[PDB]
Amino acid sequence: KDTWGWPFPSVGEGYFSGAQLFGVNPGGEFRMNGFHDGLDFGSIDHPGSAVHAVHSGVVTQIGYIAGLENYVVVRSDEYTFVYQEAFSNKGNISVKVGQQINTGDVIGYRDTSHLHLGITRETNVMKAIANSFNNNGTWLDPRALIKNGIANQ
Ligand SMILES: [Zn+2]
Repeated sequence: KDTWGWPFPSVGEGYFSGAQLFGVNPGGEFRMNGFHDGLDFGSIDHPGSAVHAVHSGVVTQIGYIAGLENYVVVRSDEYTFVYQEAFSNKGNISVKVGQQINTGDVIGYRDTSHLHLGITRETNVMKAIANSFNNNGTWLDPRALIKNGIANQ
């Protein structure tokens, strides 16, 4: 019941650079509006191969949009989770649309320099993605969410 976990559980929370953190941070000025709509887990700072689901849900979408590259969308009762940029091709994704997943289940295998994790209450993922650079409450801080979720389970 509402379990949470980190995507690379041997590292757990670990540490993030200014650029990797959610929101508007020193080091993130290179992005539009200086806003980062997710949390980046680098292969250096958060080592590991298998990307573990941070929360239970159902896989609603697997697609490709340059920038997100290959991505997986998982929807729970309250949240939409986007796992993006980790997978150099769709063959690196382990799950299929319609699949019920539990916290810790492998989404796929990261073979790029990072996973970007995005979390939103928005149900229309494309609309949320249209707000990738807008600090308007669409996207939530995954670090704070996972941390609080783990503490409260
Ligand atoms: Zn990112």
